[PDB]
Amino acid sequence: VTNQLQYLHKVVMKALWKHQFAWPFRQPVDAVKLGLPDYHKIIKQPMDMGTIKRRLENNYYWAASECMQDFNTMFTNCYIYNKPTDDIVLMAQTLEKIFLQKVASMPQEEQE
Amino acid sequence: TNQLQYLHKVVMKALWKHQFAWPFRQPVDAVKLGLPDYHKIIKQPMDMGTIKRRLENNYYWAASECMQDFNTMFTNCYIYNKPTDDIVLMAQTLEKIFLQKVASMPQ
Ligand SMILES: CC(=O)N1c2ccccc2CC[C@@H]1C
Ligand SMILES: CC(=O)N1c2ccccc2CC[C@@H]1C
Repeated sequence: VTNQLQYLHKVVMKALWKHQFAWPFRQPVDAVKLGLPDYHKIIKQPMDMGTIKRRLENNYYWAASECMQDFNTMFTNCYIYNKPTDDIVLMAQTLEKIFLQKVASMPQEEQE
Repeated sequence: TNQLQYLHKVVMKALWKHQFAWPFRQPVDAVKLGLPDYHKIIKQPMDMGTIKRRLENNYYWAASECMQDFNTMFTNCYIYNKPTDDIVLMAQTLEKIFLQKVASMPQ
């Protein structure tokens, strides 16, 4: 438990989890359900806000930057795999802007 | 602001001198690269040279605005290029550093 991780849980995750574009991101991409047999050939580290939220709730992370990298991986996976014109990309872009806006006000020094 | 000074002198300086940074220091030249669909796909081009100039001319009102530009630069890369292109790996490496440095930005 640190100040920055607390910020990431109470402010960042909170804002993103409840967002109207969040639903595709709340649980891992299900390649069988979506009919996407190449998903795991292209994305090697899948990530989603369910996993991140669980990690925050279970004090999995040692540094804020580790949680931040998971958010970033989640978004990057989306941009890499999907077509440029897919709606999911716009949804990801919207959530990521909120992520960055919030991260701009995160406590600067990690103190346990 | 203090934050924009940090993005200029600590964050951008670190990214700029990185060994994977050269493709990102100026706008994508679609003519020179022979990529006639680049601008049909990427509608908001961005690069660190534009960001640096914006930091130097007091263009940004807040740190958040400048962070969005970095993000757009990286997202453009992921969206346009093939998943297996080296440039994607290069962007990912630089993006990690960006976020690492951003976490220590003055509040
Ligand atoms: C989050 C994501 O990238 N996807 C996703 C995840 C859940 C629901 C729909 C979609 C659209 C396709 C794509 C594989
Ligand atoms: C930065 C970037 O995305 N590109 C770029 C920019 C400069 C030099 C090479 C490359 C590889 C293709 C791609 C269009």
